[PDB]
Amino acid sequence: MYEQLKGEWNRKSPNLSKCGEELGRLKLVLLELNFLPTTGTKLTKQQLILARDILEIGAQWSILRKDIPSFERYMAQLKCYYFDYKEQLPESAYMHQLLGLNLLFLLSQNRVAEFHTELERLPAKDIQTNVYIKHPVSLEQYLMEGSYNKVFLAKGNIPAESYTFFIDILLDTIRDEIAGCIEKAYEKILFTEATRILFFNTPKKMTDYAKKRGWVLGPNNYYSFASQQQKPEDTTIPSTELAKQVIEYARQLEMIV
Amino acid sequence: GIISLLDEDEPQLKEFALHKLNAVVNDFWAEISESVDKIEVLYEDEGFRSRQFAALVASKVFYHLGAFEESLNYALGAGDLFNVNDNSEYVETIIAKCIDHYTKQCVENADLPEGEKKPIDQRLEGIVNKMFQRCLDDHKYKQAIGIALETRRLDVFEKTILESNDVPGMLAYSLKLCMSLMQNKQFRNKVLRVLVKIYMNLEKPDFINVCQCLIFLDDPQAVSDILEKLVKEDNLLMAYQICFDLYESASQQFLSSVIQN
Amino acid sequence: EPPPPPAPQDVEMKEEAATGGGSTGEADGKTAAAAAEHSQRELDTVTLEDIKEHVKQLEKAVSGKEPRFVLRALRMLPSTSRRLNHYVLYKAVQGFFTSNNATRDFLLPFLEEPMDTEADLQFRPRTGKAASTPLLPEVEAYLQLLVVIFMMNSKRYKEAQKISDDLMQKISTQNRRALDLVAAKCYYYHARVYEFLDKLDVVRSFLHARLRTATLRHDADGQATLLNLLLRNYLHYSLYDQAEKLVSKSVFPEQANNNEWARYLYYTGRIKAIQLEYSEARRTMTNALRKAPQHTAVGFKQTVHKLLIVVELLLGEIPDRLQFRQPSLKRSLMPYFLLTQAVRTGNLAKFNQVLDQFGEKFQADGTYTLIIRLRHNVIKTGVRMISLSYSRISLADIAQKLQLDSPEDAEFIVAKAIRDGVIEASINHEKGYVQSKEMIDIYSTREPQLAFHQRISFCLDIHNMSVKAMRFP
Amino acid sequence: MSEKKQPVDEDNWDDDNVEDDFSNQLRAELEKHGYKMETS
Repeated sequence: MYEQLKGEWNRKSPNLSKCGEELGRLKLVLLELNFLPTTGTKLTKQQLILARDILEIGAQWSILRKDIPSFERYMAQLKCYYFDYKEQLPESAYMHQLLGLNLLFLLSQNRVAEFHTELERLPAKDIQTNVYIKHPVSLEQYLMEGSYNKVFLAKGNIPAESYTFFIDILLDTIRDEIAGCIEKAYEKILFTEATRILFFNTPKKMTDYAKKRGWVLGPNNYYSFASQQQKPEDTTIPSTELAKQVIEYARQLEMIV
Repeated sequence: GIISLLDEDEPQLKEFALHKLNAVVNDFWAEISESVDKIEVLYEDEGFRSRQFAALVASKVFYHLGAFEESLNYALGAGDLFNVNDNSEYVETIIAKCIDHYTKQCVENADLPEGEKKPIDQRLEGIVNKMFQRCLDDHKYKQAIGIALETRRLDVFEKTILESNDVPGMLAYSLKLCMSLMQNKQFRNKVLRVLVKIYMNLEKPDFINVCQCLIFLDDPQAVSDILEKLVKEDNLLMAYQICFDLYESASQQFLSSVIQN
Repeated sequence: EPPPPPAPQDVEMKEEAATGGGSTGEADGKTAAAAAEHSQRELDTVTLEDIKEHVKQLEKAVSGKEPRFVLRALRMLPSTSRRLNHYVLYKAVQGFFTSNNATRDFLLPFLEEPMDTEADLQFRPRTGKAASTPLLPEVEAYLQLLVVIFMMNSKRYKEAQKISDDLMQKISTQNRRALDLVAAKCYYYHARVYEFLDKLDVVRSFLHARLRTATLRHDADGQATLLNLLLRNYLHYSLYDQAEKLVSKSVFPEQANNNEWARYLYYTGRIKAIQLEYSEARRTMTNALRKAPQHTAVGFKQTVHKLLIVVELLLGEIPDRLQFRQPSLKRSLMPYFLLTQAVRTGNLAKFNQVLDQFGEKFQADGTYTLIIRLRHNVIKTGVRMISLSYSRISLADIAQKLQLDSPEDAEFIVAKAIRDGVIEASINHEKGYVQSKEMIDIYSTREPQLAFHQRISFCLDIHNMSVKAMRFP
Repeated sequence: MSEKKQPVDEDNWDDDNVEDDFSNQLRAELEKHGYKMETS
């Protein structure tokens, strides 16, 4: 039963004290039931609900320590607690915003098949409840039709500070796409457009990006020149190799009589 | 899925994890296809106990996929936990493939001068005489002789004719069978002469055996030695019918050469 | 009451006379992996039985075939053909003699009767028919109360037929394939028994185990019948099982029945719809669309087309549905002609009116991944229409004509269009010009001669299909 | 063989092509192009 292991619920981890106790206590769960390939008598599922909530706080300690494979591994565990063959479970306060966090990292990690199985594993309830689903899926719509306009304005609406950690990863997939989508695809842009979109107005970060294009800047300008050289044609090589395809075409004249 | 959990250094989560694996293995066969390298690493850990059961479930999943041959090598390196099971559809398909490997191994090794052979592993040759023990339990003789020619070798072929109540009629049209089938003269005549050995082990002084190998394996001294058995025997049926068999059914050169011997 | 004694005596005897007496010839024609000329014929008459006048559709006297053909279910020396002729003469228990009904009450000892009668002389499709045709043409009673487990017991004696199928006759039965065909349809009756109220928790691991027993060793038609189960029940009951395929994807050696192969390609294209892979999907769903031309006049080809063309709308381009409009489809408004009408427009009020007003029919759609990017497809359709119309256009025209409120939002739209490669534009990032343009050399110098390897590879593969067609007789 | 999931779940029909240009567009066509003479 184990009366309450979370006696310091608001004193989660200033150390690794309850993290070591958490490894021991999750191992006690592993000793006791095993996991959930069991039918259960629903009183051994009460400590499985406790196991859900302490794996939620283990996900919080995994994002506290930044162990992302253990974070997403415990997240896959909690999804298997919602893939748990009995839906008849008690209700936790994080029941949908855990799916929200999973959605946000799952969108940041550039997995779109994971995005559609996120919108397909439990489809019908994602529309109305949990604005931490709708604000991310309409935020995906904002990535679809008008990105680089609502990112900071969406960071301005997360009252539950666990989403800014993953939209920092979304800022990284913003900055690499700046690094692929404001130069070496255009003609020239001046310094103030890079000052607006590339914030903090002169770090070594936008300087890192401007030199990360493989390009040297002038004063108050960013040309996007010296690209798409020679007007390439591939002179006569398909003429050769497609006759080398005509070779096995003659082999297809050969295999039949 | 439930397999990435194994970052702990203690192995008891790995035994709990395989206790989960063999339990819910009936819905998750694709996940180990990403965990193939984890299977390899957990297999190559010696003091870690569950390398063998990893080899078991790796044979299971690669039998689902189609890697039946590394399933075969894993069944070999899956300990006695593999050989303890020989009653399933799984196990009959994989021992079919196993003694398939054994018989291609034996047909390859059988034409090598005195050695330099590929290592015939002990597990795939122990399940040979284990299946012969299953033949003895089933009491069946022709399945036993089928397995006895699967090895293409005299080891358990010697043991089918080492059994009790082996009727020499069935064992004699076994000569007919092996006469019309075996391609090379490398060991068809050796099967012939070991059967005439075991018929000289038969209590009746046999002469259909020497009557056949004398005109196939063409021995000039064996006809002289059964003639010395005639000198001992002093019958008149003894020097008559096998004499006629070689006298109208051997080479023109053969009897006219060997008659002075 | 005089007209319903002649008809089943005719049609049911022409069923089993042909069926049994020709399956005897089919299993004494020592090798036949293709022939099966009464197997598929009896399937053509059992799908017709589901139309027709069942084993007995309680046909107004007693429903007497059920106490008739499973008694003495024993095919001995050919006086048991005279036992079946006694089961012809005894068809007038309904009209001559005392009428005894033994449906749903004594069918369970009748389900025990093919074992209670003597040893099956290696003709299992008669007993497979006796394990399917009693209660599975009683699914059309639609009651499914306490007969769910009865129909399931008929499929348990089908599992006894699987015992006698792949646990008996260990030399090349080759009605193993005919029983694959029968067992497939009764697996869809497992669907019609469990899936009315539960899932097939037997046949989840037994779907995988029936794939196991028909993986390689005796796999013919079983693989994609079970894979249509695998790829059909695993749509409503959830996904990543399609991703469980993706390390063991295996299809037929030779393509099967045309309807079967068509609907299988339809299932995998509908899975690639939610995968949002639009390249393979359009050609495989087109193949599935044209490859199933036979459907009931209530529809079902407009069903397959309805749930087909939604991602084809999501392509960014799609032909007009003026070649698929059906009047009962017009009343059922299944793919919404108004939706693709609004696709051709750059309209937002009527398109979102379709959305909000017709969410009741979006219930039947169930593919709400369409809208969150299909609004994006509307604005991409607008910019595609305009940029395809104009040679050069600026942000001052389109960035406010389609009310994007700003130049730079249309710059991001054109940025994603060039990221899609649709337009060949350029933005003058000095004054606020889209200094758009068009590329050159649309002549046939280099492009069609390279596309002719697709064209002629198509041609030579159809040559080789003609060759393999030539190879069968 | 026909069903397997689905039993559970000249006119203007060719004029529809340019009628897609007639319904969303150009319904007062020579009521503006006919008035191009005197509007300007």
